[PDB]
Amino acid sequence: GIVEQCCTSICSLYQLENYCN
Amino acid sequence: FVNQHLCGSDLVEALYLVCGERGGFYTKPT
Repeated sequence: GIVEQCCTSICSLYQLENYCN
Repeated sequence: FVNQHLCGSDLVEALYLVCGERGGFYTKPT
């Protein structure tokens, strides 16, 4: 889910902003 | 700030920093 998005690649703090959807 | 990694706590932690002030919630996993 979400761990496979940032834990696999270095996401930008802006990508996490979407994590709060 | 980018160029970092996470998982388990680091995730809910980093996720809690980007949505700390603004937002006003989390996600409610499981």
